[PDB]
Amino acid sequence: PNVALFKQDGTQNGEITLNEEIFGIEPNESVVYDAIIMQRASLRQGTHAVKNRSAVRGGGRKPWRQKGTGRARQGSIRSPQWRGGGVVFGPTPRSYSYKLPKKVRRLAMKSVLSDKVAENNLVAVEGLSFDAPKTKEFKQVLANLSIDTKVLVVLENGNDFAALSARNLPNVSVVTSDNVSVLDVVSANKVLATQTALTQIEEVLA
Amino acid sequence: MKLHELKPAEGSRQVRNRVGRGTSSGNGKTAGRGQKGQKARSGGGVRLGFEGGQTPLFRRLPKRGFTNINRKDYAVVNLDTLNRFEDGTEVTPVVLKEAGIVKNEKAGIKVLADGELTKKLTVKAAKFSKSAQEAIEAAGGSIEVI
Amino acid sequence: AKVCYFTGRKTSSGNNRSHAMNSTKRTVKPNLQKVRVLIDGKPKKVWVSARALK
Amino acid sequence: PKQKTHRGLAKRVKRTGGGGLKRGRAFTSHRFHGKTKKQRRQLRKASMVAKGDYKRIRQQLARM
RNA sequence: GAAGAGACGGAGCCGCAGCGAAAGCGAGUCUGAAUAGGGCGAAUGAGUAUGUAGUCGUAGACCCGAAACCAUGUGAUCUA
RNA sequence: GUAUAGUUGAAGGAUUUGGAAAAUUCCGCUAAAGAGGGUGAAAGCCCCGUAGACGAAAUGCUGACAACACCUAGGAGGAUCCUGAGUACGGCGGAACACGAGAAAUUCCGUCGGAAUCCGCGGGGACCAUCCCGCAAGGCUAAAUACUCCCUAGUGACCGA
Repeated sequence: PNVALFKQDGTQNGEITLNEEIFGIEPNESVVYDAIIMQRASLRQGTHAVKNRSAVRGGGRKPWRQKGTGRARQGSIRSPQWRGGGVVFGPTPRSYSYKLPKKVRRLAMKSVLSDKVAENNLVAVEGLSFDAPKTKEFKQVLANLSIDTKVLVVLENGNDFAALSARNLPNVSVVTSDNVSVLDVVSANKVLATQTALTQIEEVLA
Repeated sequence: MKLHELKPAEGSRQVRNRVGRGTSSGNGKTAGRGQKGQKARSGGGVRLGFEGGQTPLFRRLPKRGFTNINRKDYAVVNLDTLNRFEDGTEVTPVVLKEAGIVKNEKAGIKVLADGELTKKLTVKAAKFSKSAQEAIEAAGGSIEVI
Repeated sequence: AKVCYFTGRKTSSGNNRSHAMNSTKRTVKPNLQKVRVLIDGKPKKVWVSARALK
Repeated sequence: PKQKTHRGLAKRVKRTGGGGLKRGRAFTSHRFHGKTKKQRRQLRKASMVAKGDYKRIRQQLARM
């Protein structure tokens, strides 16, 4: 499918053809769902722990005698019914991360990108460069293209002057053509891209 | 599909049992285990395969056999796999394979004779069956034990 | 009779079995003898194993 | 870890292609003069599993 | 590579062929003098990777409760 | 070059409710800085800071290359000489190897016996013959790996008396 081309505000050059094995492929839903959950659940640190009856720094003698006191029988000061005892079945440090087959990951990426093509949410630029890192001019650029909601900017490689002018409101977030993950894309509404970032995507995903 | 409207695949993520949490859930007061006895204690249950003091099944029947020290067994592919190599290739147990026909050839490829071939191939292998040579050369192909 | 002046022989321990393999703990000691020898020209008395008197 | 599979059953039982198991019969090592000659012919030939005793054993022979 | 998605990596594992203790044979094989009969197989009859739930095994394994056993140490200011 | 003190570092006013505004409402500004904390209630523009740029008299630490120390050669001949001794190995008693003396090699320990010298010796799971692979009984040796009393800087679908 095709998307028109805009300069900086110079509007409507020609269009770009994209792959119908990447940008036309009738997206699944359950795959995308499980990809989002596996990506977001992998972010945890499992660092949390709780002491128990062998680690609670206490004593290891029965407090009492067994009989004569006329009393319920106790064997240690620190044990879970007492206050300040150990905890039975506390939370321990774990992993939480897991991986999927290689086919469904690429199926997920192709599905999401063909979806955002299908709703006219890719706005394609010829080129983007600044002489100096000015965040005001980048705001004027987004004012030129009439984008207001949450957005993505995708670059080629180290365009430092196109990266350093995007520490704006968190409407804007910055990806190269390498780190384009799933949760980077799905959380946004419209995505900006150059010409050559699209072709470097079409080299990697293939 | 987006973040605040997630939907799972239907019939594909169950809930749990939380056992010992109230009398009207169904599984409170002895937690699905019942009255006394050593299945209901802490970590009870006997080891696997135990009939009380009755002599179990593996002592009522005798030990039998041994294992060869030099068993050399092959990586059989029968005949119908060969029927997609249209005309003359040197079907060979080496670099040919490349498509999941043979992974981990065990001691060299053996060829069996089930069951029908209409090609004119030529075969390298390490062992054949007595109907395999007849079935291959009936179609006019050369075979060799190499 | 503790160690050897020449070799490294010294006492140690090990098991003890008896006809149905019950195990106790022994002390297996070397043969040792007090011999008058010459350390550096001066005569000395020291424990020397019977192996190294050949 | 892993389930350590039992070795009493690995030396007495082989697995066929349907799912069952072969079993070499009993009473074959002893006073044959007590038993008759039908009893020492027909107890040469190995047989199969009784379906009840394939319930407690099946997890022990998880792979072999 | 950002304690991360995110690609490289085909060693290895499972199914696609079984029967026999084995030498071996192979849509067939074993016992057998037998090509007879019988057992197990074959005749269309799908698996594998991951998630989740029920159940089991090794771990203290649903928690509380003994009389006792073993190894270092402290005590004859009471008492013999 | 770096570690142990540091320097600089942008941009807002008024109204209403207030005891007090960072709250609300009009009209503006900054951003290589919209991480965080505090201020009379919730602050991009009040403060401490963050991005960025700058800085060590003194004491370590890490590299680079100069000096200085070391250490190291070819080819042919094969008469003679050297190649780790109470050692290898065997009996008897025990331990290690997944291997409980079993048909039991390979490794040690105690005791008693006790080899050969290149035409030599050891090993290939009792033992022999053939073939194959190796030189015991003298030493040294960075990395790839395990732990955190502590020091700095941080993080957490960890706790909140």
